[PDB]
Amino acid sequence: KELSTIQKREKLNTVERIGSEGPGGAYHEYVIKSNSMDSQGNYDVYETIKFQKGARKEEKSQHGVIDSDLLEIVRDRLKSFQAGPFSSRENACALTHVEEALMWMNRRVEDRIERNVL
Amino acid sequence: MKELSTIQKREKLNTVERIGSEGPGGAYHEYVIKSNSMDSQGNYDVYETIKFQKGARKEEKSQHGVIDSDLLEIVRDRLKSFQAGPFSSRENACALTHVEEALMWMNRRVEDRIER
Repeated sequence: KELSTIQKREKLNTVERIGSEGPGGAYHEYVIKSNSMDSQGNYDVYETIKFQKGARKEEKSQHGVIDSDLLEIVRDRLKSFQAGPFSSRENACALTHVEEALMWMNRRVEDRIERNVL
Repeated sequence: MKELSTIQKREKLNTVERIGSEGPGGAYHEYVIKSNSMDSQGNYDVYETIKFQKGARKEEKSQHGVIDSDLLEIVRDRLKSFQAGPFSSRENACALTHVEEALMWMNRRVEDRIER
């Protein structure tokens, strides 16, 4: 259930899926946890991320984040890094790719909105 | 304003907001994802805080948390599942490739630091 990541060496955290497959075959809960233990033996980092699973207006749905929410956080951090003294060509390419991913994901949302008004 | 200007403008489910101050590099290290909807008592349907690693993991004074590639790996895995199921689309195939190339560019900064 643990993710095989692009980065292979000196990973601060691991990522794993929680639960089963839901709508579209996707997992809707993830855990980011550290590979480091503190003095007591607990995780230095343990963070859960629950995704929206169904329409927000339906009270029976699981309410949570969506994927563009996560990319927008990373987009904002890469923009702050690129405007600061630590800017680099690597993070400029990563920023451009993150934004083009965000733009592709918004295509279906906008098309669906245009269909619903008509 | 702490609220983010996102690529999506209409029918946004959640608002993303910067928490705290700028730190290393001028970047914020804590974010809140909160719903644009509430119950009758004023409670947010969604209120998720995301803390980023600030400072070396080996230092006890540092803020321990997630890193950016962790969040992209989650989105990467989601898009891979969606692309294997009934919601597969050319749009998500393009978004997936862009997400993985962003991840590869970030890893290049890491592998270069390992060498140096």
